[PDB]
Amino acid sequence: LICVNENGGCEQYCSDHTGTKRSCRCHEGYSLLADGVSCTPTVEYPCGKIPILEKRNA
Amino acid sequence: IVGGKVCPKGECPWQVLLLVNGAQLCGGTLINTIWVVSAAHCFDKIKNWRNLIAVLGEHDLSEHDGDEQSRRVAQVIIPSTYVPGTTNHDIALLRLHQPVVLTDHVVPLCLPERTFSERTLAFVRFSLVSGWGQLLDRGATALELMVLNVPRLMTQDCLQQSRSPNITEYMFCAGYSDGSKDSCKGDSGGPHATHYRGTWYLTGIVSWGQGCATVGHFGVYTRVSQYIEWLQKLMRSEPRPGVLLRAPFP
Ligand SMILES: CCOc1ccc(F)c([C@@H](Nc2ccc3c(N)nccc3c2)C(=O)N2CCC[C@@H]2c2ccccc2)c1
Ligand SMILES: [Ca+2]
Ligand SMILES: [Cl-]
Ligand SMILES: [Cl-]
Ligand SMILES: [Cl-]
Repeated sequence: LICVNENGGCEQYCSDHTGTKRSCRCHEGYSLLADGVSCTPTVEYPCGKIPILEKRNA
Repeated sequence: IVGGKVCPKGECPWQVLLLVNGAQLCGGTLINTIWVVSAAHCFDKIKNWRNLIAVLGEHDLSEHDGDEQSRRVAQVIIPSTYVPGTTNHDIALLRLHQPVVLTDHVVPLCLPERTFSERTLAFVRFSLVSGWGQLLDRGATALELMVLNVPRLMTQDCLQQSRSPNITEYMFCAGYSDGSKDSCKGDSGGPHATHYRGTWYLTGIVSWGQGCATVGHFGVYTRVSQYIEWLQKLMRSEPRPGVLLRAPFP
């Protein structure tokens, strides 16, 4: 996996590393799940999420 | 915004309204509790830097509903490369005097990493632009916050499809050449927000164009990906006396 294709499979941010290595990362207010790709909020009002819609779909 | 719709209250929670002596100046985008991104050109005619107010949680300008939060603008930071009265480098970073309180109605838009924005977000076709600008060319501005979905063009395609400033590497075109749908003057500074896998990001700033939803012309937006490292560095800096700060770019 390389970050230039399909975002390296990362939900958010992607770093290429020496090897066939890739590390996904998350914005502040999120944490990376054990899948190594997904980001889940760690705070009530993470950036880029619309609370009245997140609660509409909870 | 021409040819959009009302943004349902709370669905554009990063939108900022900038006021000068109570009068609508421009939009902006909240990216953290104390930081707002707007357009440099918003500030070309400011005389008293101390009467600039940012409002978060605004929706209907005709009423107070208690979700609004107003703050003084403590710092307006503009890239050294921006020249007043011209189009390039049209970005400003505003430091609020006190943080906003995040609520259902006040939420920052994520400022993406450069690589992510360049490699991924730049290829998401549609993105939302919003503001309280003119609903028509030569028309009244909106009382409720408006929002429009606009498709982004590669600049080579914008130049081909358009028919006067260059579109530089610090800009991108988005919208429609058929005169139906655009952002306009009074939306300047507001967000061009891009969704990717469940989260929204800041990709552009309403910057310039011809007229407003003018046939043959697309909206032009500051390419925020060019400024991520500039912004991040400034957000780690101590405030300096005096509202306006010109900061080296790159
Ligand atoms: C970099 C700004 O450059 C320019 C150039 C021309 C120009 F019309 C604008 C105006 N902004 C926009 C933004 C988006 C537009 C779009 N999507 N479609 C069509 C037109 C649009 C116009 C603007 O702010 N003006 C115009 C009248 C005084 C005021 C001003 C302009 C400059 C400085 C201060 C105030 C900015
Ligand atoms: Ca209101
Ligand atoms: Cl939480
Ligand atoms: Cl410093
Ligand atoms: Cl000052």
